[PDB]
Amino acid sequence: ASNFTQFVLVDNGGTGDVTVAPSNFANGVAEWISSNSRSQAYKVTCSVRQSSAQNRKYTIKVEVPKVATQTVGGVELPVAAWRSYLNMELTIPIFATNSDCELIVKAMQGLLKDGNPIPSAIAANSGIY
Amino acid sequence: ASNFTQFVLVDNGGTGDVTVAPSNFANGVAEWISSNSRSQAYKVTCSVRQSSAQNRKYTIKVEVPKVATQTVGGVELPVAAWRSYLNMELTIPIFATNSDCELIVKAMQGLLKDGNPIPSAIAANSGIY
Amino acid sequence: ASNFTQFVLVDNGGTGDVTVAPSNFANGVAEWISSNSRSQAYKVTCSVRQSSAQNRKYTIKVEVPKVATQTVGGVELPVAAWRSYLNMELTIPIFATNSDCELIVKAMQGLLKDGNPIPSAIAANSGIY
Amino acid sequence: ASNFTQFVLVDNGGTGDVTVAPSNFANGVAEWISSNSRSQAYKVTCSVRQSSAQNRKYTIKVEVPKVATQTVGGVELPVAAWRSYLNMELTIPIFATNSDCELIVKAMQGLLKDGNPIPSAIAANSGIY
Amino acid sequence: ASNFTQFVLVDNGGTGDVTVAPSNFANGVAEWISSNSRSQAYKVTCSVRQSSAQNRKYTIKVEVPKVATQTVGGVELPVAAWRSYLNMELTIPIFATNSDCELIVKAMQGLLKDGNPIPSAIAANSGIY
Amino acid sequence: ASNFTQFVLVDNGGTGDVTVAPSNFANGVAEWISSNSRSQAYKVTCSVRQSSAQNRKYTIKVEVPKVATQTVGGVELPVAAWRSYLNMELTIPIFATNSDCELIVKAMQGLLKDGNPIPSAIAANSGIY
Repeated sequence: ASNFTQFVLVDNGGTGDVTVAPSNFANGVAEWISSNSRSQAYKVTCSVRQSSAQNRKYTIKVEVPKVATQTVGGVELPVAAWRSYLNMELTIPIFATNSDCELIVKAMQGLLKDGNPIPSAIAANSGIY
Repeated sequence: ASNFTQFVLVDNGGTGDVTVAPSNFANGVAEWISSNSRSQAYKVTCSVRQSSAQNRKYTIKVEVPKVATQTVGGVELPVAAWRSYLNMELTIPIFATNSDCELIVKAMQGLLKDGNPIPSAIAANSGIY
Repeated sequence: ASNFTQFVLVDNGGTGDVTVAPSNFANGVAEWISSNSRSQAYKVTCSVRQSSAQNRKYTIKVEVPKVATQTVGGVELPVAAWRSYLNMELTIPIFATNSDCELIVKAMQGLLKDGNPIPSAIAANSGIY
Repeated sequence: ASNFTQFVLVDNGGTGDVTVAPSNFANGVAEWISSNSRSQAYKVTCSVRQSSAQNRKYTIKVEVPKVATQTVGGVELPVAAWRSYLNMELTIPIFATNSDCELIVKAMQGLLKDGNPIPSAIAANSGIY
Repeated sequence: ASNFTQFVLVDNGGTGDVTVAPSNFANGVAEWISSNSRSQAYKVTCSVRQSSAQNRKYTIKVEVPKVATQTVGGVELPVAAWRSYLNMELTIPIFATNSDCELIVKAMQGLLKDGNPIPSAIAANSGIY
Repeated sequence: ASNFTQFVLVDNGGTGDVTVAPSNFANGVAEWISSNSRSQAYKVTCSVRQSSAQNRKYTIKVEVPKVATQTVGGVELPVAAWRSYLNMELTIPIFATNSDCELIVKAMQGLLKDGNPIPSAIAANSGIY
């Protein structure tokens, strides 16, 4: 066990799956990037710090690039036309059991399950109503 | 559409599921709450605004009760020993089409799929190693 | 479910019932007015805010108009000769269960039930003695 | 008349009713209390004065105990975690006849009838949505 | 009950219809936006406020994009080549009953009815002649 | 050929219809006024001008009178008790073809179509909720 492993970030059903792999842990920040140039890569980072005396805080970030090829100076360079940024902070009391922590993980994945309100809004460029 | 409905936040497989239902919409912030006192409820909120000239941000917040040794309906203090707080900000460029937003949603749910490192670190009360 | 619905404010037994309907929610204040001109309408507003860290506070207001027709500049305008103002604030601890909250609602309606002391005093232009 | 009598504040239909009885009249403020310690009692007070040259105000206050997980007769601290406070001010113009005051009472009890939005938001621990 | 919902802004047949869906209601400004890239989206907003003691004033705004692709340096972005901007202010005295408001609405839709002088001048890049 | 003609501003059935007929076209402002006393008349004006190098801007204005009789000193005059004032500005870039103008017109009439949120909020003295 070492949980610092590769995983598939975007499952496009076997074909065109975006999978991300361990790439750095300098300064206590675990980083995973996809197999692209650093200019076009998906990136995921994660770090935990004991924020208060009684809390721990996980900070997770995801960058999703829209790839493009730009001509700069008559030369074509692999580029990301824009990136989208997910940025999440989770603060957990030190008194939380592993069963308590599993509840948090289940709530977070239920939140984004296909068909529930929030994933639907995002995917439609809509708000909730 | 009409996104604002009840949904299952924690799926404990049929029995013991936690459903969260619409409870407030003041200021266009959709709130969903579970059937509990506000001090012990699972609570979810979501809102969207154009954050900059080039971006929109979804702000999503979740609060999850510490359940081990909970006294249902009891007055449990300090509040911070008994609650976890999730805070997600998703910044999406105004150029993103719906297909782009679909992919962002898939990246978000891939991050948290069971077995992948971030959910299993959280659930095991751990960092990355 | 959306609890923002129309309701009858004054039940004059089917005939001359004053009924009030959703009319605004700007700034998180739910407003209902009766079907009159805005100068002669009954108005009801309601808003909830988390006042303290451990409290929530509901602020409910009702305006009851005494309608009249006034001649201003030789022209007759629909007007309210005076309005009566009910103004109530309810502060509930976050530790209150839904069964605890039902008790509050039952106490508030018992307070104003026909024949109990306070409704009798108001209706008679009397104090309590 | 003689308004100042006992009445049923919470009608749980015969069995489990909460009756509140006259308990103080210092300064012409009628107080009614239930049969409990003053820290756990249902308490009601009511007074009336001419607030301005044109108006009278009834000030009515209710305190309701948090009952889930209550220890009867116990010392429960903090007081604020265990109590809800209602505060109503009714301003009625000096022109209002008794019929007018009857209607104001009906508006007040319509606001709180079961099924109408404000009582059902409160009881469900919710805002308007 | 809610009027903050999705609706058809352009019935352009029953297929190329443009629909606008609720997006944000911050600060008393209801905003609706069509789907896909916000950069090419139609936008409608509406807000009502008591402009004077006697008047309420609605401000309604609509933006109609000309859809296009910007290509700069080989990078293509979905953009609006330009937008037409409708902006309208409707002032209504508080003495208007609901029937007077219906008439104001019929005047507005008569003004723009198909075949009448103003809609057909606009539709033809033309003035009055 | 002429579009400066009489037209129906309110089809209020096929009988109480309000028709507005050309009155004056001085200084590039087309004005139409309904018949009988100018004091109780509906008024519509429209003017188009090149607001910028790239834009033409239509200004359309409508006034809806509440008909009434002023009686002062025993002398009665037909007056408008008050007027609602619609004022709209539509900016269209010179690149719009006639088809783009038709679409702008369909957006305008969709906005005010019967049953959609803005016309029905106005019609009911209401905001968005």
